[PDB]
Amino acid sequence: MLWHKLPKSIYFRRGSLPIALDEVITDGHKRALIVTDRFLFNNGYADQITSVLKAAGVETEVFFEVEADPTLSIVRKGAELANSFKPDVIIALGGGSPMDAAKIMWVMYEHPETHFEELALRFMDIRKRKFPKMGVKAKMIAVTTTSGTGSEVTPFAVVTDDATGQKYPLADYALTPDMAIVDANLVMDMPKSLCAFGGLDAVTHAMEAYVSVLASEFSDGQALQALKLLKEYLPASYHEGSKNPVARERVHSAATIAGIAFANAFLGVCHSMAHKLGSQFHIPHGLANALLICNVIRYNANQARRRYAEIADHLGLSAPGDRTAAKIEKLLAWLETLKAELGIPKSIREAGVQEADFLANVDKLSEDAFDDQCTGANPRYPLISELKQILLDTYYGRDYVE
Amino acid sequence: MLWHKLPKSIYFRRGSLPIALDEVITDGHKRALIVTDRFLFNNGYADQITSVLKAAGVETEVFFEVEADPTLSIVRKGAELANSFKPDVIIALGGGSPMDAAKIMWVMYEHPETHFEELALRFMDIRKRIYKFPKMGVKAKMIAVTTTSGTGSEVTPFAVVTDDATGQKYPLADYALTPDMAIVDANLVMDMPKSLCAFGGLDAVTHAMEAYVSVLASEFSDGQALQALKLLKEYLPASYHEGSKNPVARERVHSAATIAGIAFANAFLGVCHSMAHKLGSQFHIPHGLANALLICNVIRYNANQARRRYAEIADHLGLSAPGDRTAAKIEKLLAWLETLKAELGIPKSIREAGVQEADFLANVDKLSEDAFDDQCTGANPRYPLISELKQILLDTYYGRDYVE
Ligand SMILES: [Fe+3]
Ligand SMILES: [Fe+3]
Repeated sequence: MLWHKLPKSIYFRRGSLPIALDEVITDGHKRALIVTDRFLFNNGYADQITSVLKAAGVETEVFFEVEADPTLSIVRKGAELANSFKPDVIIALGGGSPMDAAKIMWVMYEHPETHFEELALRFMDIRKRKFPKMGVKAKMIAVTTTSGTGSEVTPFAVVTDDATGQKYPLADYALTPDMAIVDANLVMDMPKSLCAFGGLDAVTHAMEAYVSVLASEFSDGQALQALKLLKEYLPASYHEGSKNPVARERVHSAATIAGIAFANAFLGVCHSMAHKLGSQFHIPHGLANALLICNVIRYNANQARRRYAEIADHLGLSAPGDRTAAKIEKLLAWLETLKAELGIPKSIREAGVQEADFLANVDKLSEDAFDDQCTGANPRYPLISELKQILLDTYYGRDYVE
Repeated sequence: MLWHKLPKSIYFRRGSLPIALDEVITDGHKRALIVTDRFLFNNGYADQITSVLKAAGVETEVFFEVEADPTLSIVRKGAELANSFKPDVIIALGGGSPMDAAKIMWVMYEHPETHFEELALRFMDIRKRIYKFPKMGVKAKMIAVTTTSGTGSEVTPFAVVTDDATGQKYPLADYALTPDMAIVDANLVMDMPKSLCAFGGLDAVTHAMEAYVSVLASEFSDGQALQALKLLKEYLPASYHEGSKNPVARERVHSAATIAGIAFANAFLGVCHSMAHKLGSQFHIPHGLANALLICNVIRYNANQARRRYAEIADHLGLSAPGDRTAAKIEKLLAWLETLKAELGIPKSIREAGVQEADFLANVDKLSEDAFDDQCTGANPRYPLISELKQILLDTYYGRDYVE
C-alpha cells in the first residue's frame, strides 16, 4: 500500500502570506512563535509575519538562532523558549534549516517527557510499527524563503548532535506542517547562487522522486510538473531575478511541488552522497546535488532507464524515433547545459575541494552515503565500491561509466 | 492567493483499506458510523470495514439507507442516528451519493443547532467570506471510502442534497467538508459492471478536462489533471473490456478518478458539468453518462486561453503529430475522445440515450437557463450566453458537432 500525505493547506502565489495569516487569526490562534535564522530576522523577514499577527492582537515571539544546520543544542533552546512562551502555533520561516529545526522543537514542546535520542532511535524513517500525538499544544506553519527545499510539505527533519557531530534524521507524517505558505514576495532578493542551488535541489528532488522505488501515480505527475516548471522558468529566474517576478513565482511553486512528490516517494543516492559531500566539505546542499545528479542518472540508468526516458519526453527533449539511450543522453545534455548557465562548476575539484583532502575521506563518504536513509529508495541497490566510483568520477569531472 | 487543499491522508492501491483502518484504530477512535447504500451493505462492502474495526474493539453502526441521490429526509435520519450513537468517526462508503450524504450528516451532527436552510444558502460555493463555515471535526473525523472510479468526492469540498418534499437541489461547498482521510482500494471495484465502469471513468475524464481549462487552474492542479487524463487514456479501455481479469487496469483507473478529484477540488469545473447536472436531474440520466454525451461539444465550444490548453492535453496524451498546429491537435483530442466513448458503449446523442424529442424541446429553455446559473459555470474559460448553452444542448440531443 502507498499513500499521498501533505499539509491540509498549501497557500501560494505572491501575497499569499498576509492572507494565510488571516486564516491563522480567524482560527483563533493567540500566541505565535516564529522560528527562523539570523539573516532572515535581521533583514525584516520575520517582521512580515509579526506585523500582521500583532495588528490582530496575537502575541508573538521570535527565535532567530537556528543556523545553517539544525543542531541539538539550538533545538533544545528553541523548545525551552516554547515551553515558557507557550505558543499555540509555531511558524517556521526560512529555508530547510529553520523548517527542520522547528519540526523537532515542536515535538519536544508537545512532549517534554520524551528524550530526543529515544525519538531518534524509533522514528528514523517511514515504516509501519506510533509517533507521539502532535498538534495538541500547537499547530505548525512553514513559510519557505528559498526555491527551494520543499521541507514545508515533508515529514522529514535532521538535527546534528553538537557533542558528537552525529546527524539524526527523523521522519514521520506527524511532523508534516499543518499549513505551508509559499509566497514569492519573500524570494525576490535571492542572490544568483542561492537561486541556482535551491533550483537544482528542487530538480534533484523531482528527478529522484520520479525514479524512486516508491514512486506512485499520485506522486509522478507532480514530479514531472516540477521538472517542467524548472526547465521553463529556472534560467529566467536566475538571469533576470526580480525583473521577472513571474519566473521567480513559478520556481517557488515548483520547489514546493517537488516537495509534494518526494514527501511521499522519497529520494535516492544522489541525496545520500550530496549529504555527505556537503557536511564533510561544507558545500551547499543544492550545489552538492547539482554536482552529482548527472552521474547518478548514468548510474541508475543501468526500471529507472525507462523512467528517465519518460522525463525527457515530458520535457520536450526527445525527437521522433529516439529510443531510450538517445533520450537519456538528451536528458543529461539538458541538465549539463542548465548547470553551466547557472554557473555550476564541472567537478567537485572546481568547487574548491582539493585533492589530498578528497582522497582522505572518499571511503568514509562512500560508506556513510550507503548508510544514509535516502539510499533505500534508490532504484538501483548500490555497492559501496560503486558509490566510491561515482564520487571519484564527480571529483575529477569524468562521466560515470560501468 | 491560490490554494491546494486535500485530505491530510490519501491511502490507495489494492489492500489499502485494512491498513488505513489500522491508523483509525491507533488514532484512538472507538465509535464508528458507516454511511452507505443498500446495495453495498447487502453485498458485503460494509463488512470489509466493520469486521476490521470490531476485531479491534471499536464500536460500529451502519446506516445503509442512502438512495441513488442524497435526499434531505435520508440525511436527517442519518444525522439523528449520529446524535444517538455518538460516533467519533464517520466513514462514508460508496460512490458519490453516500459520500455526499455523509458530508451533510457530519455537518448536522457537529452542529444540530444550525438550520440546513441557512447553510445551504450561505455556503453554496467557494468564495471569500467574512463569515466562516461552522467548525468541523470536533465530534468526529470524516473518512471516505470510494467504490467507483469514480466521482472523486472522497477528496473534494462538495456535497449536494435534494429536498424530497420540493425536488429542489441544494449544492454545498466548503473545505471544512473535505474528508480527513480518503481510502482508494481497488479491491472494492473489481465487480463494477461495464456501464458503471464507463460512466465513472468518463466522469473522471470530464473532471480532469474541465479542471485543466478552468480559469482557476494552477501549477499545483495542472499536473494532476494531466496525470489523471493519461492514466484514463492508458487504462480505462482495458478496465472496461477486461474487468477483474486486469486488476492493474482497474487499480490505475481507481487512482486516476481520485487524482482527477484532487485537481477539480481545487480548480473546479465548467459548463460540461453545469449542463450535465441539469440533464441528470430532469431526465434521470446517470451523471457520468450525461458528462460523456456533452464533453466533446463543450471542448468545441470552449476552443473558440482554452484552445492552447486543449492542445497541451493532446501533446501530453501523445495524440499530436510533428508539425500539428493548435486546431489539428484539438481535432486529434476530440477524435481520441469519440473513439473512447464508442468503445465504452456510450451512445452518439441524448436521443439514443432514451430521451425523446418532445420532452427535450419542452424543457431545453429551462435547462439552458438553469445550467447558466449553475455554480460550475463561473469557472468555465468561456463566459456563456444562455443562447449558446441551448445550442450545445440541441446539438448534443441530435448528435451533431457543435459549430460556431
Ligand atoms: Fe534536497
Ligand atoms: Fe462529475
